[PDB]
This record gives sequence, structure tokens and C-alpha cells, in this order.
Amino acid sequence: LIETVFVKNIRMLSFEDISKATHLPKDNVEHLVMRAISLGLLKGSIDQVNELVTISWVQPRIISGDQITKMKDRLVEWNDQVEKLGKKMEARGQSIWV
Amino acid sequence: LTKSLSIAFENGDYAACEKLLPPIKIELIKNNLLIPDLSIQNDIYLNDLMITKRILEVGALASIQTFNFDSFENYFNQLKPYYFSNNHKLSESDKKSKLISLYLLNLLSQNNTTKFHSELQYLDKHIKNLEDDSLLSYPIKLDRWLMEGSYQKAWDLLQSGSQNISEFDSFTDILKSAIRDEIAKNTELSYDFLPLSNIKALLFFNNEKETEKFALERNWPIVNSKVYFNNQSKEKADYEDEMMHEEDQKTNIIEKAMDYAISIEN
Repeated sequence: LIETVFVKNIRMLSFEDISKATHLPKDNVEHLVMRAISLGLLKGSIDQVNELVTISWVQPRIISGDQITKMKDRLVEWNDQVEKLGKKMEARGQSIWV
Repeated sequence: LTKSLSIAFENGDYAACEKLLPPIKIELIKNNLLIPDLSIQNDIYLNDLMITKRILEVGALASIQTFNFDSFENYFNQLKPYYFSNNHKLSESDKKSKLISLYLLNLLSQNNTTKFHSELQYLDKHIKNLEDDSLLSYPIKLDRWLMEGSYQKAWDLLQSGSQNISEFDSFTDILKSAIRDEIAKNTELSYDFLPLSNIKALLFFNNEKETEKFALERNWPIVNSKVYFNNQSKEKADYEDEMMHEEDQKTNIIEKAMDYAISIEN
């Protein structure tokens, strides 16, 4: 369960994903979802009406090499945002900056 | 020679009218010089001016039937100040009413209502009142029903045009194609999916095949003989929205704040 959850970083998973991976009946599925939550391994809430688990928190694990690069790619993008935004806004209402 | 042209119309060759016109255009300098160009009007000059108008006039009618717009319009430019002169010279004619009618239909076919109404405002005094509406009723009413929203009425005028064609069909064709487009656009937002029978009936097509021709040109999927308007039109709209014009007219929420603050502090 921890393996399936970590790879799909999207914020929602149907019960059907869990059923197939662990090969269990659906009765047992929602209990297994209660256990993870009790461990604190995972945090989130359970929708029984739509049969969803909304995962809202993942617990950090061993950061592999591939992931070092992934982090870096996003940080450049977010460098640029700060950079673009400060430069234009200095120019706007340049006259007053006492 | 002014009678060489004259007879060229009665003969009924408007291709003959066309090939003869360019030698006369040098001659039409000479006609201009005969009149002192309205510095003083006398009855000798009333006669001289009658010939000039007649020449320009037979040339104008020719261009509409040979479908050459450019020449028609130019002549028309001249023709107006020629007709408007003083209070009444010998401007009043059967052709006067007829020529106005055509001009207005043209302006509607260009899908330029701006100028249509402008031209209408010019007419709306003396001339429209004295001649009543009897050939004018054809463009006034056409333009009027398209504004009103009653398309059925706007269509029937186009169809009944048949008893009067002599040069009017050259506009009738252009105007129709634009009317079906108009209908299609209103009905885009109204409803996404229409039965096959209703798409045809609305647009007043004679045939189903013509309907599917207009879909393909319009970039709309036909799926189970039902048109779908929603997809492409929305995408296109999105793409159109992004240009180097509408970027300074958006106004960013952060930008609004700056401007409010600094105006106090100036």
C-alpha cells in the first residue's frame, strides 16, 4: 500500500487500485486504509459514498538520485517567478519608493 | 461620341459597354470642361450636364452586371455630388430611385452596416420623403428585419426579389451566404446539438449535402448526423484571446494596487 501510494502523487485514489494491488475484497480495503492512517504513515480522509481515498500527505522516504534532479528542475522555474515579478513591479510606480 | 455608348445599352451587350468605356474616360475630361463646374448654372448648361449624367449612368449599371465592383463604386462616388446638386436640377429621374436602391444593397453585402446607416442618414431627408419608399422599401426593410431578429422575414425578401432582377442578383447572391452564417452564429450558443432536419430548415438549405459542406468549412464534427458546435469554437476563442493589444487593457490586481497608492503620494 505504501508503494502504490508513493508513486502516484495525485491526490486521490479509488478503492479499485488498492483492491487489485493487494488482491483483497473491498470489505477489507477500507480497514487497511484505517490502519495506515493510525500509523501516521499517511494522513487523509475516506469517502465511502464515492469509494475514494483522498491522500493529502505523504511521509518522506529515501531520496534516490533521480529525485535530486527533479527537485532542481522545479526550483529553477520558481526562481524565475520571483525574478519576473520584482523587476516589473519596480518599474510600475517607480516615482515613489522612499 | 455620346450616342455610341447610348445604343450600346439598348443592344444589351454590357460587355460592349465595358470595352468602349476607356476611350470615353479621356472624353469625360472634355465633358467636364463644358460645364463651368457649377459656378453659374444656365439652361444651356442644363442640357450639357444631362449628357454627362447619362454617360456615367449607363457605365455604372454595366459594372454591376459584369460583376466588377471597383469601377461601379468609383463612378458612384462621382454620381452622388452629381445628383445632390442644388435643390433639384434634372437630378430627379426614374434611374435616381433605382441607383440609390442598388448602392444600399451593396453596402449591406459588404457587411459594413456602419456606412450603410451613414448613407441612410444622408437620404433620410428630402429625397426619401418625396419619393416615398417603393424601390427604397427593398433595402430599408431588408436591413430593418435583420436588426429586429426576425430572420424568416429577412429571408422572404431575398426570394421574392425574382420579379425585379436586372442587376440586383449580383448582390442577392453575396447577401444570402452571409445570412446563413448569421443564423449559424446566433444558433451556436442556443444549442449544441440539433437533429439533421432542423439544421437544414433553419439555414434554409435545399439539400442535406450542402449542409455538411458548411460544417466542414466551419470546422465542426458531424457525429451521427448531428452537429456539435462546442469544441473548436471554444479553443479558437482561447487562442484568439492572447495577443499584443489586450495585455495592457487587462489590468493586473497587483497593478491596480500600485496605481491607487502612488496617486495619493504624488
